[PDB]
Amino acid sequence: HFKDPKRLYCKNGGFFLRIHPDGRVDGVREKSDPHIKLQLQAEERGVVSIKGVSANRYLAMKEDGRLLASKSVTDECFFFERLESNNYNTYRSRKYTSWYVALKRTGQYKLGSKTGPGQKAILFLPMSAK
Amino acid sequence: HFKDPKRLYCKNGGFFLRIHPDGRVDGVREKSDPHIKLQLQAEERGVVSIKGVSANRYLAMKEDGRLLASKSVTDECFFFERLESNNYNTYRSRKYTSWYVALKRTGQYKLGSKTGPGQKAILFLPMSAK
Amino acid sequence: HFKDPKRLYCKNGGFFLRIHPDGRVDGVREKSDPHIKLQLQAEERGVVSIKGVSANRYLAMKEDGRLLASKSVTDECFFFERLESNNYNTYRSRKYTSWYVALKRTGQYKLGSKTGPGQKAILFLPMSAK
Amino acid sequence: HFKDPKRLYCKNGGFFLRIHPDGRVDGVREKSDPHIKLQLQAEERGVVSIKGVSANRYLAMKEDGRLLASKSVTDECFFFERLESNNYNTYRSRKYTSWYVALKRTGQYKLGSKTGPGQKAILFLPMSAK
Amino acid sequence: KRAPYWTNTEKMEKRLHAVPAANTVKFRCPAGGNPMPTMRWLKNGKEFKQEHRIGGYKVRNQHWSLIMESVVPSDKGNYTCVVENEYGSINHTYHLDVVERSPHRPILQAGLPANASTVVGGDVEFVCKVYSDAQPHIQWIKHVYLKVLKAAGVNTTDKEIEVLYIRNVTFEDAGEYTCLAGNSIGISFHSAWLTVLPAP
Amino acid sequence: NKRAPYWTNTEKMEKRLHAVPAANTVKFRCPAGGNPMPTMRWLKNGKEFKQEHRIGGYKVRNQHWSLIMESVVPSDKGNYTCVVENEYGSINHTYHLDVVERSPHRPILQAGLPANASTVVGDVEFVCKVYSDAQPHIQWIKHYLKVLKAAGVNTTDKEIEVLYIRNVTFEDAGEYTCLAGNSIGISFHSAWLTV
Amino acid sequence: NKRAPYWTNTEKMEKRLHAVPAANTVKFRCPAGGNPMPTMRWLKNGKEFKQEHRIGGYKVRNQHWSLIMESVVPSDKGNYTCVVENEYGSINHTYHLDVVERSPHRPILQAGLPANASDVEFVCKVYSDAQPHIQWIKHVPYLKVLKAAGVNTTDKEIEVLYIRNVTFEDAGEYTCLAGNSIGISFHSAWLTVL
Amino acid sequence: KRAPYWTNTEKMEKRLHAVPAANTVKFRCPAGGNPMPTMRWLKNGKEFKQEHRIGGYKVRNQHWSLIMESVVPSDKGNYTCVVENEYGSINHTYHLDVVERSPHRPILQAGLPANASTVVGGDVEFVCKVYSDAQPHIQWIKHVPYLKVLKAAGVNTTDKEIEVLYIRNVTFEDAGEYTCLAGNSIGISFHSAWLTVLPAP
Repeated sequence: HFKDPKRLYCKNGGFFLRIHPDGRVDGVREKSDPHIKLQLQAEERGVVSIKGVSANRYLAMKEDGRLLASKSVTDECFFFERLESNNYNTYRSRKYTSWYVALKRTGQYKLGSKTGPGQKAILFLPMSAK
Repeated sequence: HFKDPKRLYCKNGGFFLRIHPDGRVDGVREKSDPHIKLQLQAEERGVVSIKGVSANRYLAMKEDGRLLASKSVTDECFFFERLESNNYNTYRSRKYTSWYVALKRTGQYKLGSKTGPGQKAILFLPMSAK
Repeated sequence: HFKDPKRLYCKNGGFFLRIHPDGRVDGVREKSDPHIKLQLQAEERGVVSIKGVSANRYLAMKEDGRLLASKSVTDECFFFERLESNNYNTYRSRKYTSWYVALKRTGQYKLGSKTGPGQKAILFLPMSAK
Repeated sequence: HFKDPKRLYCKNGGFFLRIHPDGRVDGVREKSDPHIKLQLQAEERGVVSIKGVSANRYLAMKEDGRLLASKSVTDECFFFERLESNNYNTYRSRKYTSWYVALKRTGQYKLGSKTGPGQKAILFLPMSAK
Repeated sequence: KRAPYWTNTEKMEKRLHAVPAANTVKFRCPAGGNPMPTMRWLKNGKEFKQEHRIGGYKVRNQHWSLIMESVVPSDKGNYTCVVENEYGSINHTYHLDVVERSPHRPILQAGLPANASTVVGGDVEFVCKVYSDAQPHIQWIKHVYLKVLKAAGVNTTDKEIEVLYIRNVTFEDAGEYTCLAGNSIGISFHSAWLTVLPAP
Repeated sequence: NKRAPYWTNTEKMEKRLHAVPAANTVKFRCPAGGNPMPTMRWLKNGKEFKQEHRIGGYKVRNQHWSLIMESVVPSDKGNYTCVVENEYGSINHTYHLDVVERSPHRPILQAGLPANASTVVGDVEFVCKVYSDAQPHIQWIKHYLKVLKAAGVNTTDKEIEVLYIRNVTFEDAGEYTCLAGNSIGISFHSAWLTV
Repeated sequence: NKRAPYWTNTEKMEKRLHAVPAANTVKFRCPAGGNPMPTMRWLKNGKEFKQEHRIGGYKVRNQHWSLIMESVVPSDKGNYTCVVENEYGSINHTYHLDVVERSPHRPILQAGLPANASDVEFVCKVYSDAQPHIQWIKHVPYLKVLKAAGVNTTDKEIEVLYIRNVTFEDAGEYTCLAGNSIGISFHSAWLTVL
Repeated sequence: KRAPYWTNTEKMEKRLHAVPAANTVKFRCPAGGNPMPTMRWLKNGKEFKQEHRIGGYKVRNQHWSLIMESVVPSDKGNYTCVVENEYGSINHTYHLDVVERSPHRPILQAGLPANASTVVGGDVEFVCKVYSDAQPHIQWIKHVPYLKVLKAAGVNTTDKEIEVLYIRNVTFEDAGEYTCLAGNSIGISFHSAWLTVLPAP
């Protein structure tokens, strides 16, 4: 069901996208973490906003390519959602149209400026929030 | 099964692509016609040749955009096959990369030079040869 | 082979530098003309003299920038030869150090005083005399 | 391949330019040293930055003409690269436009202020990083 | 005053409607007449009732149309519109066919090809089983850096492309073999290993 | 020197949970060293993993200390353990596998919804039921089009599938459409309001 | 208003022979007019020109009535014909292409020449694209020019140095030096007088 | 009377001689001794013969040198000088490496980038393939001559992904001529392609 919250699993390292109460963004492997339960919502065809249920904040990508979670919705909080031929999802900034939401093998996010269409760091698999 | 012969039904008017023994190409509504049974075969990824089983000839598009069926395979007998978002198939010439195989509301083929991506004349639905 | 005679093809219009028996200098497109077979010879590092084999005369540039072919060698018959980054050759007067051997789009030579380093009229391609 | 890392061999004494983890710069003869593997990258036409792969630092020339390797890229980390007529390469500071990257017969770098276009200390030959 | 008549035969010329599963289908029979004729729709020559299909159907008298949403294979059949008034009755018949599409890259059977082993001089085979809607292109590759052993096409039909034979094997033949299948959507491939042993 | 088994590359073993889309190939690895050369065995849910345990079985490449399963399906979900041993020791590691089915289709709506409605001069509703893998965007349109309501941050999916119209006027009569779209395509069903 | 095809700019078509250096891009044009709009086809040596006829194929911009070939090589040499037509006529024009490889290196000499000697001669073999200047020098660095190329000493016989009735004074190092605008190269040999 | 000895170690300190192809190479081992010691040169520890390379080599006893003209990649190896007399024998070893240089401006693969066509809202890419000895600088340009730089190589945009340009969700405004331009100290090269954007249904 599309309206149900989800966890976003990153193929790179197997980390779940996490949004902390104070707005920090990273990844973690513990499926039990309460800060990985996310709520996606379409703003227009193929474009979504990603909100951390616990932190009550919205994922966003800044001008320098850094990721953070905002209390209020801004134009840096919307991403083109695409189901790739490999069956994984990608999230591309509608503002900075060349950068992708991504995680590093370490578990720390990856600068949007360092992302590309063929990278393993931009591939996510939406999963149920149990 | 992809290896089985098929009929190519055109959304425009509902005609089945037909390849006559003498090499003429048109469309007809009679599902019983022995010259609508076709055999598709991939030459390379996403590229196919279309052969009329009865006529024992290969579909081809000439330089002027006319359609005909050749006894022997030439570079004008290969087409990019694509499943469109609307769930219909399209066949685009690998040689004259802007023209599509298409039929007119009359049942006569349509000059490749007069075809376009949004036209109803280029939409086909592969069907079982019974 | 550097010691072999050559034709000097001008990029401007595609004319072959021609040296007439009476000393006149112009360009022509007929590769068969017997007066375009030239003999280059270095006098010192990077400096050459250009002699019309048939006319038995040496190319020269006068004080007013006019081109002509002399029976005997003078100080106006030597040119700095340079292979430009674009892979064409240029011939600059060792006497009047700012003027280049050049041909006009019409086929008539171009006054040395009206030449410049970025012009198409000064670019030549040495070719075999068959 | 230009994208591949390289060793920069100095004709003067035959030392490979070395960039230590702590930022010191010198030369060494041992082709096995892990700190001679460098990565060149063009910033603009004919201008490059030179980075020690191991040290993860960028070569730079200070105002007094001393050489060192910085953690972060600054305006003192860019050099004009030129292939000389002798077929060796030279690296000239884009900031202090008269000084060259160079090594002394001893294996220690040479102050940029003491370098010149005809010296043996500024001639380098790019070689494969095996 | 006049009997019923079609006001737009152009929109009725397409008799056979073949459409992809899950789409909406609309049949029309624009008519005129005085008094205004009534309209009724039949499925396979009999009254078409709402309970005849999941979700029933919709009719817009103003447009003389019959609408069926999210069609499925079982909707295949004949649909007839009957229009009439005191001076006449006329009908027209449409034929509906539904085709299920699969927008996936080629799918291969798990376990194939299978690893194989033999002594120098023996014979071996590698089997592959492919499924795809969009025409797939199959080829066999040896990992040497790749080397194409065989590939589908006009001169190498799909009838025998799924099996690769290798006779009188040498130690050089040992290695990883891959069956690779691709269509316009994507690529899929399964690999197996060939082990060649000494030969007494 | 003679020694018990040991992992030769823990980096490639850190990812414990392997969540993958259905139809893909999965590969688990447990690079090991030891003298003598240790043997390797794989367990599924703590028990011997046999070829007949799944359609098409599995493949093992001892040279790479790997277990390979092609074309995974939901039923493959579970734990996979590698056990490595020799005369001086025995060690193991466990991976968890999860399979997710992806659906590359445009949004699909339930047939019959919304349904036609008839009122008078005082309430009505139009319901819509959508299904989609890729996040769908839903809006309600009145037929020249006029957007009555559209999904977004300020109008969540929780209540976007039902359209309420109270104290209707004759002007409200007309065709209403529920339109759903995702990156692949668009779908829509319409109903009529009679006043 | 209805008319057969015709060239709209013969000026840009006058240059029939296109001689260009290897690795450059070449563009042929045949600006045309006509009603209805005429079609265009390009032939290589009088036959259909196909993409597989050269590495990387070619590009055609109908809007500019042009044929484009990037990074040309010697094998591209030949004739290229543009054929333009409609229901009222057909016309064509032919271009000839020639490619020349340029070598931006200083003069290169054959290894082993000149050779040591113990009448005598010293031979030298030079290769160069840019015209090279050759001279023979004796090491007496104190140097002495024995002979040098020029109008009065042609390249035909400049590569061989003859020394007759030698004296003990002739013994020494002889050098063949070749230079062009890019650089200088030289090989030396020794003369031993017993 | 004494065993052989080097008379100038300074000129022998440079052990590795890496030189560009086509150059002349000279190895020296200035020696002294009484009686005058003899000199022999070895290639990879074995007698070096004239037929071991095209054009052989030259030796000037007076300068204790070995000379090889117009070197090529195959000349790579070790060259040892052995000097001796009745009271001793000493040796020194040099290592030779040859590198071929290419003084040309950047060269691009014919046919790339390739023309592309798509419907409004589609995705597209332009590929470029560059070759160069001197470090090349690559950038992608859109012709809007009024030019607009879409992407350029540098420390923040490495060469690893600079040869491919991606453009998603294209608009009619994106239509036009795209150029991959590569330049080095010697010169500039560039290939262009056209993007055609068609209307939606």
